[PDB]
Amino acid sequence: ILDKIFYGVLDQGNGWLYVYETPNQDATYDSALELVGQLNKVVDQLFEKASVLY
Amino acid sequence: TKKKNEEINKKSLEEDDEFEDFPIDTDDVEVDDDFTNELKAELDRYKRENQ
Amino acid sequence: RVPNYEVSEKAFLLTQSKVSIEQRKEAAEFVLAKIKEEEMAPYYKYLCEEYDQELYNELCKKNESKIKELNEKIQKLEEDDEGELEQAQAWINLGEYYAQIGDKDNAEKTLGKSLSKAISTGAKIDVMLTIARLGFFYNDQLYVKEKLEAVNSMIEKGGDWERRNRYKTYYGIHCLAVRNFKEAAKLLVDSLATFTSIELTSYESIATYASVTGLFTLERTDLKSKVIDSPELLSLISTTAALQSISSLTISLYASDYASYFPYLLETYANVLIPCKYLNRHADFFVREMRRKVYAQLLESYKTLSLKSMASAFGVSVAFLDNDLGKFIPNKQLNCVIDRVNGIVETNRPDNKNAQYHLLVKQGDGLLTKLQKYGAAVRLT
Amino acid sequence: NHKLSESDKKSKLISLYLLNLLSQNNTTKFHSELQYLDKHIKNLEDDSLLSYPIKLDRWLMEGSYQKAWDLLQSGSQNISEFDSFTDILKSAIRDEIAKNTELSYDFLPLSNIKALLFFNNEKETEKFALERNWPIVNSKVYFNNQSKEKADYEDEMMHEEDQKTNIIEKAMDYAISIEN
Amino acid sequence: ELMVIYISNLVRSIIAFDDLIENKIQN
Amino acid sequence: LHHSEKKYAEEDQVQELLKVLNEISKTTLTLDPRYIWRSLKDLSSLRNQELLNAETLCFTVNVLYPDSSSFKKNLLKFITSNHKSSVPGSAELRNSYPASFYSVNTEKKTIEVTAEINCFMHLLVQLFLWDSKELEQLVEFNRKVVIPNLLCYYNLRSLNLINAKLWFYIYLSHETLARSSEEINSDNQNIILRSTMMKFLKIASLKHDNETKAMLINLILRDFLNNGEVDSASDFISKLEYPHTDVSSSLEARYFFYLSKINAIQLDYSTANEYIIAAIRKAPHNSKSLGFLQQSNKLHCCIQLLMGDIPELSFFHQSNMQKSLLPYYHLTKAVKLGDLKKFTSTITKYKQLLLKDDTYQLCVRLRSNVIKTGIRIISLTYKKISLRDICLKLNLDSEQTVEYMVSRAIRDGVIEAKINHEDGFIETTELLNIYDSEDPQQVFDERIKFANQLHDEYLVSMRYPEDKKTQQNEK
Repeated sequence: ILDKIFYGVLDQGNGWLYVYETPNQDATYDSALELVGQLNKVVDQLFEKASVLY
Repeated sequence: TKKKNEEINKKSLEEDDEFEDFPIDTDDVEVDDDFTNELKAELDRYKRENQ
Repeated sequence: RVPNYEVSEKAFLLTQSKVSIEQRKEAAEFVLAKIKEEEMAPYYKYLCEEYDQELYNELCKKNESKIKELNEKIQKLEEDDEGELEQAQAWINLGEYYAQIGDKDNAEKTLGKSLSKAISTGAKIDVMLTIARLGFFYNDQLYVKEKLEAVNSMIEKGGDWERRNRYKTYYGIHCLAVRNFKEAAKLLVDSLATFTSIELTSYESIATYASVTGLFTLERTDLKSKVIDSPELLSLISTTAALQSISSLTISLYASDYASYFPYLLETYANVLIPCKYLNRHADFFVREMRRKVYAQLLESYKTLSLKSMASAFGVSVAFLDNDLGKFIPNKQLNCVIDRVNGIVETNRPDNKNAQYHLLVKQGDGLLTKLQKYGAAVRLT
Repeated sequence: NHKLSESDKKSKLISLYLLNLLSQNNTTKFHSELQYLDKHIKNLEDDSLLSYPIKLDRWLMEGSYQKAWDLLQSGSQNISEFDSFTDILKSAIRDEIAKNTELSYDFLPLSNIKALLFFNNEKETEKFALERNWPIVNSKVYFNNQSKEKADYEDEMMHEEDQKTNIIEKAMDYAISIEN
Repeated sequence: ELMVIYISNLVRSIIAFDDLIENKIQN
Repeated sequence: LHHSEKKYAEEDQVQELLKVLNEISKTTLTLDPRYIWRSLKDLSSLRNQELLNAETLCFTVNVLYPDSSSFKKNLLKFITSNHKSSVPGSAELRNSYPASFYSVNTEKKTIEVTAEINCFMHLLVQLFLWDSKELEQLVEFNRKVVIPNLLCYYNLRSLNLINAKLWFYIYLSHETLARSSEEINSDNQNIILRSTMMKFLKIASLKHDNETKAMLINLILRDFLNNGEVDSASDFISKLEYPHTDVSSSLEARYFFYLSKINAIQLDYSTANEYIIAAIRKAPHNSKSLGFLQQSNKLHCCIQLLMGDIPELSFFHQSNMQKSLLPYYHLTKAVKLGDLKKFTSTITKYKQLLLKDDTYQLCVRLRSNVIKTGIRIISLTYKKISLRDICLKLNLDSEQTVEYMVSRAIRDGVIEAKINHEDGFIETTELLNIYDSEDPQQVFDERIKFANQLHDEYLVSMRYPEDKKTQQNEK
């Protein structure tokens, strides 16, 4: 399971093996994290430039 | 010199500064868990093994 | 070159009373020889506090002799010619004595003089390394930090790979010394490829340290390869006890042999973490952090496990496991609960679109606050 | 300043006053009233009779109803005219607990209902259950009926569109902001 | 853009000041 | 020596005076006098110290005085009288010019150019009184004088901007006497202080002066707080009229602090969270406003713990405010570890310090919060747990007692559990996957609306100065 080659979970107390062939998590939400991620850097820069005015 | 009026006015509302009043008047806790773990491992072990 | 770092590394061990009293007194022999030989006398006075007048009479003599020699030599050098190269070379040599006796102050004066004078780019970088090395001797973080910034200005002008190896490792010790391991791992694994011992703790130390950091930082595949499929570590075998313990740990983590994990965890504490000056301070976080990583790993592959099963695998009693698990759970890395009456261990599974949702809002929340703070400021103008 | 502006009568009067506020279950005013009173009752009347409501607030905040209840009964030896708030304060305890026990479970036996709510008579228990709009049938409460019924009834009222929040409304409100 | 309009506005305070001195000569 | 320096000091004041006089007496250019007036106060308070403080005396002598001379004598009398050519009008260097005020025409009553100069004198005196630390007779005399002096006038908006400063010192001076020293008469004149603030407050709506109105509300609320009339404060703020428009962000921070304090004690912590965070932001973070900041940061922590949120341990450490927040640090941990007994000792030990700031009464409520938190730890760690095990864990006395803590707590949804009587254990019920549910929609909607409000504030502010600039001649 740990290498990931059928990537499922072993249910030990019910002694059954669950198999899920679902690929990695949705692309769309992950791409949002990257966009929001840049924006934090944009704002840090924006405040330093704005320090002169205050 | 403009901001200055305000700084003095705030201080006065506090009275002095408490800030300096206090010294004149007077999982970061977590123990190293290695020492306790050593004891735990050994007691379980003795029994397990000779069971 | 060698005494500069070796004196301090060896003396550390003696200091510690953490170590066994027996181990503490063996260290004493080695340390003691080098106090007298290298004449460490001003600093030694400091160091006696922390645990024959001749050493010091010797100091006065040596000092005076050496001083007197070089004095009038440098007074003769002034009457004479070349001030760029040859006087700068002598001024380096005054600093070399100052660094011998443990005054950081007096080395820093003379060695600055060299920089001032117009010198080779290669030569420049050299001199700045030595100044920063003096900080390691005491182990101060604030001094080290500021010196190594300058070194980067000259580093590409000289563009030598020779001294950039030295640079990588110096910054490595500064990082190791503090809690943060993320940065260290990245420089110190690289020093495996290329190491230079010059004013730097021997390669064998670097092998051991690279391995500790290794575990903490990289994820499964990558980390494993970096701390195992490395040719260098295999060629070097287990030549000292400390490098053995850490490697044993690495094997057991990777191999998912969880019986031997716990014995190996305890060995690494006694023989790796404490001999180390750097990880002395960080012993506490490190060893605890390993119990959490390993447990997470077992749980990841299992929908459910039994307490009795889990307990047995590690080699602790059932009660012990429970207690130690109840530390890890609210802190949150395990992502798990224990349904106690039944004795089963369930592992909450929100790894999906739900997961990605939760993370994404929090990150959004962080951007939202900053905008307000800045908004409000400008708005007053 | 003191010159005769406190008396034994003061102390008694404020206690009785605070007990009225606990009985109306207005914890909002009680804490404010305590601030106004504060300096006078710190050590210049102390806590002697005034102690009775102070203690009482503390155990019901913790939510140990066992302690609270015990204090009222034992209050018999303290009654001087305190009984006008004390009798009422039993009833208030019964409604707070009654609320709680719904969210926990649906089924309690007869005995357990009596014990939590502190009735001294089992028949009086079943009587209270009808008045609380709970049916106890064959020795088991069926909290299931009324609670669901109330939410369905609440659902019909008039305030009501923006409070409930419609997804349709979200687009309409967003647009007119822009275009203003 | 908030920032850009405010830089402009700060600049023009000085220009407004100097403006008076120029007009004095003109009169 | 003396003569020289006094004179020099005198000159400086006189320069400043004429400029602000010109501005007001040449049409309504309101902003310019106001900004100027604030800076002048600082400058004047800073001046006095050196160049001798008998700058005041000199200036009084050399005006067309009405009773400023009579006042000045009272001030010299408190601090021992002298005479060295201090007779009223011993200095004539006015010399019949309108500029420094035509001597003859003022006396006749064909002009009265004394008006704003008398107002200004009262300001200089007040200011000098508090700097110096002169009290008793003067404070009383001063309060007395100025109240009927203002009620003689029928103020202009510009003159009201100026008494917006005078009332803060009036308030503060009265307080200093009341605070030093026990009197029956202090108590009595507290009633009279309220009354007048309230009278002036009705007027300042009609006069359309946002500055004055704000100031008065700061004072009145602070008054309710000291005497502990929470009820009075709660009524007063709800006929809300406090503007954020013309007012300094210095004033905003004070206003929002009072809000926060009154909410704290009646158990409303939701509103108190937001107001408190704002006053932190709003406040100028400087060396001598540091007192304010300290008081506030002690409150902000209380508000959070009461809500049930746990403040960082990191925060207190890396701050330069470490030592003062030593008690605080102990509370934060004590709630975390869930130890009741330690909590009890900790507040007893710190009792004196906490009591001054009057956060003590909040701390007493923090006794419930310790216990409640311990019941969340147990639910998270162990999903299904026999009720027996909790009792041992929290040291609680019997099975019936823990029944009663969980039962009250899950009404508030802190623990978020349900007790299963039948089975004799407790089931956590929060089990996530609220994605599938309509819930994220709700969440995002609020964020979207909030952005829009920031846009309108941004758009609004930006354009306004350009408009003024563009109209004005500029190269």
